[PDB]
Amino acid sequence: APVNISKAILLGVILGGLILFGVLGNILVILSVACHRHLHSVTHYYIVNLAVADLLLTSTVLPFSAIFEVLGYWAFGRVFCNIWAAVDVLCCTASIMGLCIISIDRYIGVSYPLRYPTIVTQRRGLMALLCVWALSLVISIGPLFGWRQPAPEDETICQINEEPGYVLFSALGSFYLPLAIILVMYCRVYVVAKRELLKFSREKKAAKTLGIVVGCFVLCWLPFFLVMPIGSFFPDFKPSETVFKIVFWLGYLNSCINPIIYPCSSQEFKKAFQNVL
Ligand SMILES: C[C@H](Cc1cc2c(c(C(N)=O)c1)N(CCCO)CC2)NCCOc1ccccc1OCC(F)(F)F
Repeated sequence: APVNISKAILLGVILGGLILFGVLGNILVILSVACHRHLHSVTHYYIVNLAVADLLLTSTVLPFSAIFEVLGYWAFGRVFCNIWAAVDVLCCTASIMGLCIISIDRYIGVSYPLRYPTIVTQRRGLMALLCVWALSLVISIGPLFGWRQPAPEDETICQINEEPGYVLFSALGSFYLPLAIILVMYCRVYVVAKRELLKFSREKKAAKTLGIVVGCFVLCWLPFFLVMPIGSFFPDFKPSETVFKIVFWLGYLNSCINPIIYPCSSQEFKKAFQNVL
């Protein structure tokens, strides 16, 4: 079923423009931190980590996914699809884990604004960063490696694991369990901010910025992680393919958007972006 080139050209151009916007935003978010030595810290390094996760999503996953969508079939080989799926599942996991370890950074930095640089330093936060990378890698490849469904005969048919056994714990350990550690850390941050100086004000401003980021991420991803398990349990209530398309693309455009939040929310990042431009 060769889709008309003219009809799908609009979709292809839209997806390409979104991917380029996300990529440029992600390089900008990293370049602002790197060039400016007035804007480096454990939380800023974690923001750069999230930017790198978005870069991995938008430089190795999006282009291929958009090509697959517009074409409608997987031109490349089986091994290439297997690596692409693993890269996707691990980059999303890396982004969410970065979020959940930014949720602890901004809980420590709000509960103890003055003693904060003592609990976490450039040597202690990096251990957590590497640990979360390792955890994301093992919880991403593991489900794929451990619970792969049999390889399809056709090279142009390569879709996600329909088996509930995988999807259940993959989603749970990739989104829901990391999401609990975010919703509890930010609940504590909010209650602390309400009940509760210059350092405290800066910490609360950074907490609010990262809270906007976390909210956007969670709201955008929740449709997919709520529909796919529901479809797994409830095959009778699986939505239309359009629903799947829109939810996946929302889960991607969230990473595409992520860069915009920093300039619009935090004035410091706004100056950094202006200087870099
Ligand atoms: C799931 C998705 C991959 C994907 C799948 C399919 C596409 C596309 C596309 N738009 O190119 C992308 N289709 C295109 C239409 C064909 O004609 C048909 C099917 N990656 C997002 C992120 O996934 C997880 C990231 C982290 C944890 C769980 C995830 O869930 C995977 C699941 F198996 F659990 F659902």
